[PDB]
Amino acid sequence: SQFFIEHILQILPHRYPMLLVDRITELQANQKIVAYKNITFNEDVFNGHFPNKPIFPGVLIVEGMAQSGGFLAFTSLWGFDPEIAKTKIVYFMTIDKVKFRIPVTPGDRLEYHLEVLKHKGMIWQVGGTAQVDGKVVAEAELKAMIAERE
Amino acid sequence: QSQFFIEHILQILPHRYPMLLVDRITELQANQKIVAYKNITFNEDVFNGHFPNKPIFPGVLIVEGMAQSGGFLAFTSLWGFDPEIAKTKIVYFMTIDKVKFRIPVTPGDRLEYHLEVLKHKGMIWQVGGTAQVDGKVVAEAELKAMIAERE
Amino acid sequence: LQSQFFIEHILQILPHRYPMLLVDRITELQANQKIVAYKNITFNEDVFNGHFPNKPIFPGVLIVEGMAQSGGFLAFTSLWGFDPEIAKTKIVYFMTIDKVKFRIPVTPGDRLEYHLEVLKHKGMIWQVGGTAQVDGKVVAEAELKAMIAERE
Amino acid sequence: QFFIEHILQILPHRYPMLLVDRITELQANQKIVAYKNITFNEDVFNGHFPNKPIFPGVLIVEGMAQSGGFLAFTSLWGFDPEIAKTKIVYFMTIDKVKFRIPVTPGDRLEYHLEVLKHKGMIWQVGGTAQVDGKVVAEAELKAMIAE
Amino acid sequence: LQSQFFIEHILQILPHRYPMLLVDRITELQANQKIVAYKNITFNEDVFNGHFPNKPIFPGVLIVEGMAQSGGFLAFTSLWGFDPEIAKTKIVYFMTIDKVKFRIPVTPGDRLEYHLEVLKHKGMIWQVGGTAQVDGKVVAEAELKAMIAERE
Amino acid sequence: QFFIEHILQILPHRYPMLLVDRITELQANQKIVAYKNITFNEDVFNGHFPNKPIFPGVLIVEGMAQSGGFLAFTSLWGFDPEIAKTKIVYFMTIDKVKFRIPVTPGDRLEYHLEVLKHKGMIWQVGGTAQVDGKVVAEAELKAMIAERE
Ligand SMILES: O=c1cc(-c2ccc(O)cc2)oc2cc(O)cc(O)c12
Ligand SMILES: O=c1cc(-c2ccc(O)cc2)oc2cc(O)cc(O)c12
Ligand SMILES: [Cl-]
Ligand SMILES: [Cl-]
Ligand SMILES: [Cl-]
Ligand SMILES: [Cl-]
Ligand SMILES: [Cl-]
Ligand SMILES: [Cl-]
Repeated sequence: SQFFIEHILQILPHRYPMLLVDRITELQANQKIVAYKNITFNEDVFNGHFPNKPIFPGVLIVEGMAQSGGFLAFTSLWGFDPEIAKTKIVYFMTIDKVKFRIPVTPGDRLEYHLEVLKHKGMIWQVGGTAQVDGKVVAEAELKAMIAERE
Repeated sequence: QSQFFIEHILQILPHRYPMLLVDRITELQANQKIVAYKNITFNEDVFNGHFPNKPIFPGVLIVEGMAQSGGFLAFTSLWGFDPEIAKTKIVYFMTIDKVKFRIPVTPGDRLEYHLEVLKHKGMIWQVGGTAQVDGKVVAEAELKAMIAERE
Repeated sequence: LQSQFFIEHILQILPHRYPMLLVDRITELQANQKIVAYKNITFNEDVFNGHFPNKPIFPGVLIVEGMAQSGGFLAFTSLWGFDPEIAKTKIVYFMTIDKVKFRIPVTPGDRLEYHLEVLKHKGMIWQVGGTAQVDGKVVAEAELKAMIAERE
Repeated sequence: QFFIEHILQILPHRYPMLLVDRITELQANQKIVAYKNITFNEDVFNGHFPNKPIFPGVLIVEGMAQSGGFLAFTSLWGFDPEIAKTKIVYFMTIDKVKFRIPVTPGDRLEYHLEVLKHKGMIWQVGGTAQVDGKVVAEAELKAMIAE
Repeated sequence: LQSQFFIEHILQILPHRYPMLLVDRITELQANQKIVAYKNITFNEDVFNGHFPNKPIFPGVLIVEGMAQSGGFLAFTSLWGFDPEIAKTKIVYFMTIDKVKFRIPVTPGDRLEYHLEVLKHKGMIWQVGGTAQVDGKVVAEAELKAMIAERE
Repeated sequence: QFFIEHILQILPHRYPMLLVDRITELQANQKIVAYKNITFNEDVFNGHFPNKPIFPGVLIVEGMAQSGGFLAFTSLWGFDPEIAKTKIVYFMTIDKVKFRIPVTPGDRLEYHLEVLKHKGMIWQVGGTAQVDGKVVAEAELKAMIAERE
């Protein structure tokens, strides 16, 4: 059900400054994940994107959505297993149908909504939205391959 | 006004990265009250050190963000919303008292600052209040700050 | 309007700064048609601290971002030429991304070359598509639409 | 003296939140004298403040707390890196802090803490931060060592 | 012993890490004789924030450092080959630097290539000299004496 | 005696490449004593080295160069922020560098440079880096002062 930052750190190999999921609030094996990242001015990205106009990069929304899809794929296959997590990679192959509707700024709670669209063998296809305060700010479709870490 | 966004905070507070610790102001009554917040996320540089494998937003930075909330209240109460006057101001801590930390603050928390003015005279502002996550009190603090022209 | 632009020229046109300016040099530029630019990939980038420990891989989403910034440089110089005065009144906004493929991973020591062509443009709305290349091999592909908006 | 390498074996804090450089005096259950060098080459000065570098008062207090923590760790268990690696430090209270003089790059920030009261993992310390023999800050604080 | 080494191999031999690992790839290596390596220069390096604002110049002393790290890689591997287990126990300290000359500024977009050659070696003591080059032009030259020391 | 705020007005260097914190002594055309405080709370120590913080020797030499540049500039033009923005101190050569003692967090890294010779805009300086009386490094440096492009 609920996974906190300690739990996310044991499953995802991502680390600062590229770990872009703070908490998982809903997880349904093989179906869907609801997760989020808090947006704050005290992030390094905002030094350059943009000076005097802080806007969370669209591509990092898509990345945070990828990280949520990967956590869902992994936990669907093995559950919360830190030991197996160390031996796996989720390689993202394609990104499709992404639209940005509302900018994301410091003070926003950026909620990733992702569902499994297609799972066939090692290939996972996941899609959904990013939301701030019940409003769709971004949508994206993503495809990933599960493999062994080397 | 009563709601201020990061663009407005940037125009009033002299603090910048990595020491600007208020993201949004939800309410303020001039000379009286401020409610504001900072989002807590793993994607902050402090967490590299505090602590490895166990991210805990430092208590001293909760106090700092509370102080910055008081200083936004202080400036706008003195001169209103005036970025041109603001640009040459700084803020100094004078005192800190009666602080208690109750609950650890972690990534994914929305850290809400509630400050009330206890006493103010000219540039010297004494504020007290709480920091809250999900309606619970995580920290209490009393502090005195001075607004000063940069020289 | 010249065809080669260096970092000091890019600074004057793009509003992006560290750690989000991901184009180092422009090597080729045809107004309203095409741009070739590149970013040098080095271990000495903060991003590699997290992506990943002991295994530095330049993030795919940042390759796309680099392609966008290349497109936004093309878009702006096409409409205003090299004009830093007017460049300061603008910001680039991502509208859509589609058809992105990640074929080969990008690592420290790579010269990440961005090849973009204008697919459609009207006013501030620019639609570009192309590839990211390392040593003449297609490392990634993407199409994106952007808008140059008044900074307000 | 305990040097940075020894401090790293006892305190769990790391960059950019390790704010003690060297321990010059240690007396078990009594006092500690330690310092941190202040240099322009620290990331905090980018924001505090632009064009006027002033070491944050709250980080003076943090440094004092970390000094207190080192005194707490060692009075409890001595110099034992193995036990230390299990623990972290939690701030419980801060009280009676007064800042008198701004701390700036080029300053040697000296921490003087004595123990006021202690019980189990709970340590109450108080004292001053000093630059060149002058008191720049006073503080009292209570900390807890936790698994 | 190979002649080509990538970032995974450099990380296993050198103890340097961010922001002080200043070699990205080794293109040529001859034991006890020479190394050719490079570092990519990108705007996306923190060093450029302060050297200098609006005028990114790669610090000359960091060109020297990258040359030294290349030399230390050559030194270690000349003696033990590619031995990560032993590298973890050794550290190369530079004792002297001489005849440093800076000829051309190094900027974002540049491929900073280190050409080091062994002038003298007895045991743990190594004297190296050479150049940093960009586009086959010499941007810096230096001589250095290093020491293979214990890490503990 | 110059403080960081004075230093910031003369040197174009900013974070993380301004490596002088205070000027304690300055004789025009003659010498400078200056220092940089060394602390664990510096970004360089993340990689130089993990579990063993050692201030890079090339950065010691950089701090010496910055001190030597400050000496040359103020010798000619004094404390002049306006003229400073129109001038560049460009280092051409470095020679006779020796590293004797490692510099660590907690050290006050003191730079002692004298003018060896000068002719026009070409200035040669040299001296030591010292920690608590001991010589930790020596170096000679030649700089050219030029107009900001
Ligand atoms: O997005 C991910 C990327 C990777 C990854 C790790 C190493 C690579 O060389 C390439 C990709 O591993 C993962 C492992 C996971 O369990 C989950 C992920 O989302 C990822
Ligand atoms: O420090 C500087 C050094 C150089 C430089 C100039 C000539 C060289 O052979 C090597 C380096 O150019 C510069 C140009 C500037 O506009 C500013 C500088 O500080 C520098
Ligand atoms: Cl964007
Ligand atoms: Cl704390
Ligand atoms: Cl990726
Ligand atoms: Cl303060
Ligand atoms: Cl330089
Ligand atoms: Cl060194």
